[PDB]
Amino acid sequence: PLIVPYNLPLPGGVVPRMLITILGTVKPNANRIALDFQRGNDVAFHFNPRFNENNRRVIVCNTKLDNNWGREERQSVFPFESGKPFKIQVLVEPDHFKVAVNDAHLLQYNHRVKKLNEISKLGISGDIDLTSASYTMI
Ligand SMILES: CC(=O)N[C@H]1[C@H]([C@H](O)[C@H](O)CO)O[C@@](O[C@H]2[C@@H](O)[C@@H](CO)O[C@@H](O[C@H]3[C@H](O)[C@@H](O)[C@H](O)O[C@@H]3CO)[C@@H]2O)(C(=O)O)C[C@@H]1O
Ligand SMILES: [Cl-]
Ligand SMILES: [Cl-]
Ligand SMILES: [Cl-]
Repeated sequence: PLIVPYNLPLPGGVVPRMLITILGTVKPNANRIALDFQRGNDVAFHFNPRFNENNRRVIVCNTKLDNNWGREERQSVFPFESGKPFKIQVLVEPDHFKVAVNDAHLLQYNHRVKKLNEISKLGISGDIDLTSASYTMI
């Protein structure tokens, strides 16, 4: 088991065909999960499942530049469930991050931060037990 919040270095940044796989279990009565792909203090890609936003379940995606959040992209398809194991896979493609959960396509996020080689850390946080966090090239 791994300690949350967990920082996964991405040596030399991200590159197309890099696949990041996160395995864990959502805690009972969870409120949030967050994956933050960082470029220094900036957040290139914030992936943020929210279990209770005005009694709705929603995934919020955004970018933070110079301490300011941008325009949110929201997804109503919500594959997570409190108490249950999950697999998140983030595939870096030339023009977007592609996210699949439990082997099903979920969403894609167009690159707002364009210096991919400088996105060199992934932060994992929220109401989860974290089992594994790794990457490979496909
Ligand atoms: C230490 C700590 O708990 N930090 C939080 C911060 C702070 O709460 C922040 O200063 C706001 O008080 O917020 C963080 O989550 C934010 C992030 O998920 C962004 C993504 O867009 O959304 C923010 O909420 C939005 C909300 O989605 C909009 O509907 C609303 O109009 O504006 C809100 C504020 O911008 C989240 O607060 C953060 O990472 O900055 C979560 C940290 O845990
Ligand atoms: Cl739930
Ligand atoms: Cl692409
Ligand atoms: Cl950039």
